[PDB]
Amino acid sequence: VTVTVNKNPSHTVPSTLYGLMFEDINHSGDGGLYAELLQNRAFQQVTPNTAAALAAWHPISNAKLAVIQDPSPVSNALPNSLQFSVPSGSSGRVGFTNEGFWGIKVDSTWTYKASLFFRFPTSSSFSGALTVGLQTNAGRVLAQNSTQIRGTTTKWTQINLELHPTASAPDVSNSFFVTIDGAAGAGQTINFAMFSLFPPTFKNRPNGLRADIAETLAEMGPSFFRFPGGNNLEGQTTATRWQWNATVGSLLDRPGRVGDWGYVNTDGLGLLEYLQFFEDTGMEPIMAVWAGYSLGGTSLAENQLAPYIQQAIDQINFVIGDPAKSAPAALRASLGHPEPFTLRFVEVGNEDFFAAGSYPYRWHDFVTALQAQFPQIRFIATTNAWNPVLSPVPQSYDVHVYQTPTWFYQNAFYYDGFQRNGTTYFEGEYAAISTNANDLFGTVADGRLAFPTVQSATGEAAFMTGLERNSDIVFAASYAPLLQHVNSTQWTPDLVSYDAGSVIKSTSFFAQKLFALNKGDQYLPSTLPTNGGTLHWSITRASSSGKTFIKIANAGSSAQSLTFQLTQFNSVSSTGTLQVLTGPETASNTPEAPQAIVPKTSTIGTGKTFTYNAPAFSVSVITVTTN
Ligand SMILES: *[C@@H]1O[C@H](CO)[C@@H](O[C@@H]2O[C@H](CO)[C@@H](O[C@@H]3O[C@H](CO[C@H]4O[C@H](CO)[C@@H](O)[C@H](O[C@H]5O[C@H](CO)[C@@H](O)[C@H](O)[C@@H]5O)[C@@H]4O)[C@@H](O)[C@H](O[C@H]4O[C@H](CO)[C@@H](O)[C@H](O)[C@@H]4O)[C@@H]3O)[C@H](O)[C@H]2NC(C)=O)[C@H](O)[C@H]1NC(C)=O
Ligand SMILES: *[C@@H]1O[C@H](CO)[C@@H](O[C@@H]2O[C@H](CO)[C@@H](O[C@@H]3O[C@H](CO)[C@@H](O)[C@H](O[C@H]4O[C@H](CO)[C@@H](O)[C@H](O)[C@@H]4O[C@H]4O[C@H](CO)[C@@H](O)[C@H](O)[C@@H]4O)[C@@H]3O)[C@H](O)[C@H]2NC(C)=O)[C@H](O)[C@H]1NC(C)=O
Ligand SMILES: *[C@@H]1O[C@H](CO)[C@@H](O[C@@H]2O[C@H](CO)[C@@H](O)[C@H](O)[C@H]2NC(C)=O)[C@H](O)[C@H]1NC(C)=O
Ligand SMILES: *[C@@H]1O[C@H](CO)[C@@H](O[C@@H]2O[C@H](CO)[C@@H](O)[C@H](O)[C@H]2NC(C)=O)[C@H](O)[C@H]1NC(C)=O
Repeated sequence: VTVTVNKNPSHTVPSTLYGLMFEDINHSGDGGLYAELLQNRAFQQVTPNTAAALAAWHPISNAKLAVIQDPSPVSNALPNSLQFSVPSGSSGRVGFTNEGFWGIKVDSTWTYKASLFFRFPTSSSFSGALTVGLQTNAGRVLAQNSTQIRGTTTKWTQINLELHPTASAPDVSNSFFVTIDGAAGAGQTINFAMFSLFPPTFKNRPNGLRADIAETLAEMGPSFFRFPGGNNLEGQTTATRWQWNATVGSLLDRPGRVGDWGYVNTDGLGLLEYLQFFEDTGMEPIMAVWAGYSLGGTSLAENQLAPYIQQAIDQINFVIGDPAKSAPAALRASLGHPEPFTLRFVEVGNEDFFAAGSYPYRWHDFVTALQAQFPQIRFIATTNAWNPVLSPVPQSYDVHVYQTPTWFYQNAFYYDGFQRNGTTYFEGEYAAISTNANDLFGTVADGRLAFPTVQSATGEAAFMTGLERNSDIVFAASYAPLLQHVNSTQWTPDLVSYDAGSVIKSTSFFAQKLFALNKGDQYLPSTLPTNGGTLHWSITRASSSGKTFIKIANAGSSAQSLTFQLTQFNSVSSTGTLQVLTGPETASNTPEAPQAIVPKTSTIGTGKTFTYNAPAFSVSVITVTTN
């Protein structure tokens, strides 16, 4: 096919076109991006005196363990404690382990920070060392540190000890441990609370993020980060919704919450940790506020909304307000960040198309209040576009789609026929999830993708060429979900996967990275792809340099050739770069073969006329200079 490139751009490509979508799903927060290594670290939101309350914790030797509603808790936000007892007649190390989130990576080049709170509930004559450390799951110590404690310590007391492993471990089958000498400790009971173990963090931020995952997200070149959900914003009930203020301040004051994916969230990954990560990566937020609906189907009545509207104002003031003018902004300053963070976009709810009978009044009352407080913020509606009809008129809508790979190439013209009437569109969740059009949310045996494939990435890439062509009205787009702990999965496929030690970059991750890192600020019209065809492209240009990015998706099973005609330009470079992602249709990166499918980069001859043979199932980027 001949592709003629117009020398005259038609529109500016928004800085926000490509970004990330985050909620805590598949242990993407706790167990994932958040660097904490201990699972169930503070017994949050579990029932005392049950096996489930002891999840992740195990005795060493003859230790007796129980999670209690402490009569004197470390904080009222953390009402549960681990009650540890050593039987009479004991000797040798006695204590307990935490298995982590399906393991702990033990690396000799890392310093770890361990901490805990303890008290003796009944004063005793105990005198001895409290040892903390890392061990193999077979019981051999890889790192330890200790401090002397006394049974007269009846007040809650924090222990802080660094760890330096004697060796990296051969695998991630390791645990954190706490022990005392069982002879010195025979007959003792100690209450513990608020444990923590951190590795080094991204940008050395206190309470920060896991380095390999954070670096992988930054590798993609995202411009925005949509958070904190997604379904995990909503709660099952009003009482279980995400609340910003429960996520800020000391970990001693963060109660945690049951999220929407079967597990407790610590809320250690809280609003300030999110915002610091944005600052550290150059991303800007698309921040959601809770909007009076939760996933059990209850909408708050209109006459109940006012306190929740104020909570959303408070959330936004934490991000951007002048510290002198509100308590939430003063709080941000008190926590070390007096400057406002960037915030241009706020999303009102999540997927309110499921609660469209109430969204008109919820949207009206939230946005009337929030826009008057923040005239400069753009508010994004979450119902289906234009049905129901909202007041005030939304400036933006968030569109979500989960579909087959084929649907994505077939629907690359989704936005071409939309009106240009001032509305912009955020494709806030999309992914090709299954080959079974009639059971998209089913099992792997019925066509669900366990991991992205070449097929799914290439169909997505064809749809993304349409997002980019239509970027006069499409301002932002993010794949979902972003992250997956391969040992605790609630949804597939996911963009980036990991276990306790390593990261897997999917086929779809490479398509996202190829699009985001090779994106100009000018859109150059070209011959249109066939509407419904397998072969699609989009051309952009960097105004400052003339770097010109030709992105090509062949989402079908046969090779196709393209003859590029750039004769309208004054000059085109004699060489260009080529980046190609391709492989078998159903190939994936997996924990067993994590680099099965990776892009290949080369240099090729170009000029005002050149030809490219696009392999079956490929995503390609050709970069030339034009003027
Ligand atoms: C920018 O441009 C867009 C596109 O033109 C404008 O979008 C239109 O907005 C109006 C509201 O302002 C929508 O009107 C409502 O239409 C429904 C009937 O919907 C059905 O028929 C429509 C054709 O008339 C059709 O477009 C619809 O298709 C959509 O939904 C289906 C799936 O549902 C989907 O398959 C399509 O892809 C579309 O997503 C649909 O089949 C009607 O019932 C409404 O009437 C109620 O509301 C009015 C006003 O309050 C009231 O007077 C009535 O009494 C009644 O209570 C209403 O007329 C129209 O659907 C939108 N079109 C599309 C294509 O989305 C948009 O308004 C522009 N914005 C700006 C800022 O100018
Ligand atoms: C995150 O922030 C949200 C707000 O955005 C917090 O949620 C709000 O929490 C408050 C406090 O729980 C709550 O206000 C109460 O509503 C109660 C239920 O209606 C009222 O009974 C209660 O009034 C009593 O307490 C006030 C002090 O809080 C008094 O000043 C008032 O006179 C009442 O006093 C009676 O009761 C108290 C015991 O509560 C007793 O000591 C007195 O002697 C007297 O008998 C409050 O007004 C809001 O309704 C919540 N709002 C929303 C939107 O959820 C949330 O708790 C924060 N999370 C964290 C972790 O801090
Ligand atoms: C045991 O933990 C303590 C406390 O973290 C470690 O001491 C710190 O060591 C660092 C590195 O030298 C110093 O910068 C701090 O000033 C020390 N703090 C205190 C309170 O002493 C100690 O190194 C650890 N020991 C082992 C064997 O890991
Ligand atoms: C976490 O998931 C990983 C990846 O699936 C598991 O490791 C695989 O385990 C199977 C069965 O033991 C082996 O046949 C594979 O070769 C393993 N793959 C890799 C890449 O190591 C791991 O066992 C899981 N961890 C837990 C604790 O369940």
